[PDB]
Amino acid sequence: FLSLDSPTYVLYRDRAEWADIDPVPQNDGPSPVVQIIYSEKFRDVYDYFRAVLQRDERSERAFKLTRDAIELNAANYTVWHFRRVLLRSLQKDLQEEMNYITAIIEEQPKNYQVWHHRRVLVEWLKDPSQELEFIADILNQDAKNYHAWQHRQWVIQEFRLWDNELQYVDQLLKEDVRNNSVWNQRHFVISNTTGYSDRAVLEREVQYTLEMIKLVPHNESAWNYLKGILQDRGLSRYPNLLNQLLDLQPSHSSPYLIAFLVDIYEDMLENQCDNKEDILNKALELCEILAKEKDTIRKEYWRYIGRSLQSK
Amino acid sequence: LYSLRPEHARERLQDDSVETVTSIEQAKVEEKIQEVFSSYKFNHLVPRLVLQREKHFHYLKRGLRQLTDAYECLDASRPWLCYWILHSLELLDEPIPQIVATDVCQFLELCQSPDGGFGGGPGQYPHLAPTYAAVNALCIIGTEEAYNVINREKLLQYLYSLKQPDGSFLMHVGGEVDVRSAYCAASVASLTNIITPDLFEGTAEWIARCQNWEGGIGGVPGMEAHGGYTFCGLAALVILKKERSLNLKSLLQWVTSRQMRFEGGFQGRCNKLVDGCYSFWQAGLLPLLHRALHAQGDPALSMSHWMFHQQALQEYILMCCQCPAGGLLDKPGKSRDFYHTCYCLSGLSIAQHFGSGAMLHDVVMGVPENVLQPTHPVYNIGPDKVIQATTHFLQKPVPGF
Ligand SMILES: Cn1cncc1CN(Cc1cccc(C#N)c1)c1ccc(C#N)c(-c2cccc3ccccc23)c1
Ligand SMILES: CC(C)CCCC(C)CCCC(C)C[C@@H](O)P(=O)(O)O
Ligand SMILES: [Zn+2]
Repeated sequence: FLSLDSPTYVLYRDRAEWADIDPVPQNDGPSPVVQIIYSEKFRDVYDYFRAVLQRDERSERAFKLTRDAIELNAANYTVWHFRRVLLRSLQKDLQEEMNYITAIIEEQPKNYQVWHHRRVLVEWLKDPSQELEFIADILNQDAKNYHAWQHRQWVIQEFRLWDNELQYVDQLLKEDVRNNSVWNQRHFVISNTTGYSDRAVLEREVQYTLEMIKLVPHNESAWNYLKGILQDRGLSRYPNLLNQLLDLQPSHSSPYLIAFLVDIYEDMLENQCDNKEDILNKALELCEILAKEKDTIRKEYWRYIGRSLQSK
Repeated sequence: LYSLRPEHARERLQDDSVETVTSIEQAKVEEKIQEVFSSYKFNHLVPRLVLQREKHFHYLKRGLRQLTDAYECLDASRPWLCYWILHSLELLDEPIPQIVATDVCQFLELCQSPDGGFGGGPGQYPHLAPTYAAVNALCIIGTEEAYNVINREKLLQYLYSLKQPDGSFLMHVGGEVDVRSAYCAASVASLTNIITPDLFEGTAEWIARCQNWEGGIGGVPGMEAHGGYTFCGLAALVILKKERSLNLKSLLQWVTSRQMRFEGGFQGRCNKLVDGCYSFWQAGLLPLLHRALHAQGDPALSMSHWMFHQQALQEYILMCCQCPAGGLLDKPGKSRDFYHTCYCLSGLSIAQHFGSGAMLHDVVMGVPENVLQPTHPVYNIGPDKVIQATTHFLQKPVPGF
């Protein structure tokens, strides 16, 4: 009704329609701590919120007030709550509200209440029709907004909207193959639709992954993915693995190739294999290289793997 | 210094020539960091890593009393500011005047809800975050008074009020759900000794479902592995004594991969940037993982170090996350705040102190005055405060009903 930002915006204390109420001030105790020095504005709006809340005045004017209170500190979950009460009580047009929250999110895509608030609305309306488009927009401004992705996964699961997400994933991966969120999303999707048991799928997936690897050999995501879909069933069940991997030694090498090999070797040992002795040696040598030369930042770990590799 | 060395310059980013928004940003930080590293060579001084303890102390000392309107954005996390500050000091081995502590006690009391738990400030609905903070705070103080502020009987009620059938908890009535809640609950419940037999029924299983293909743990099952959530998970499991509910192996490989080979610090998510705070959220997992593994009799475990470059991390923090005026920070360029102050320091300490039964190989970078007081890898408060608290509440009966 009156923008927090209008040059013509104003103190509630100062308002004609807000004179029947006495502004309840914050009570931080006689001897404050971590006490914030609020702007006359911030204090104004909240002193009044304290009151309306305290009275539990479920009025239109209160409603409009939480808006101001939220803009002042969108992280204030209490206000976010009372607002939801007003929404139900005053019986407010929710789609209208959807738009509101939509704009707020655009503004603080990293706030926790805003996203939850939206999920509540969607729930209330049982209408996911706008979600995937909205989210995409936000992920369009920050392809890695944890909340957005989280929100998206909820909409997809709850309303079973799996059909075009892989396509989406492929789109984003084309934009930044290093986007771990997408790789994850990719796993989320396939594992909830077809699963990785499907030979064809499995093969498709690795093939693809082996590509991205053999394309950006120092991109760790691809590696963790390939390892991810594989390692749940045993790398060692995968013969050519070692080989093709072995081929990339001079052509697409990184500590990742080595770590992976060390990983294969591990499984090839868990399952027992001829030449194991040698295998163990080859493995231990890699451990040292990674530890001593190739990836020393985690030398503690790499040597620990060398020691474990000793007992088991 | 490990970082100032010439071969360390090979740990620089391999763009593969395929530049994406990610490469770009990473590369960006790397340069900003390089600069800080080469700070010494250009100026011709011997590098001397020092923790601006006094400057930090004056910063903290001040904030514990009042903050600028720049802090309005936190008006709902006051107990947190308490904790952060009250811990940093704690780590800095600084004093907590018997009067200031009281005020804190008194303030938190005002934050405490009649329904149990704590709110972000006086009159706010209870929330697990502030609750976790409040408690830790009170503990850090550790006095009959502080402890007596906590209404155990009500705490339980509250805790139960948020408990979900699938084992998770809400952060607050009508609130969201994610691992944070689990850790929050577990931490406060255990410390105060209010854990009933069914309180955390199935919680361990819920947390376990959060561990994904990355080996890491996410906010809720299905989500990307994340440092902040991973700590909550693990820590939570350690408290319930069920770490084994996870695949610790892959967990280990994930966290360890989170340390930046060139920067020395940690990243919250694969292919994300370094961030001081993760000095704790990520690095703290190792001490937790040590116990765990050692717990299932792991022989290959070190008796002197954590499974991460303690050196590098100390360097990063010391060289890159310290604010001249006082306070620590995300990374160079980023502003200072008590959150990062609280966690950079927490990370430092983690990096400076090792243990493993009776072993004690501390590693203090630069000026020995840089060493900090020790902190508990689960609660993130002085191990002595932890012990002190649990035992005090131990002599109280779990609120059975
Ligand atoms: C951008 N960035 C890079 N590194 C961190 C950030 C963001 N930032 C710092 C933050 C936010 C608000 C105030 C302070 C302070 N002091 C610090 C964040 C981001 C996410 C979370 C989460 N979850 C938190 C957070 C964690 C634990 C307790 C909290 C209590 C109150 C508020 C936030 C808290 C802080
Ligand atoms: C007990 C606790 C409140 C623990 C909180 C631990 C955390 C730092 C959690 C981080 C929350 C999230 C989702 C952060 C992400 O936005 P980002 O990775 O961008 O920092
Ligand atoms: Zn941070």
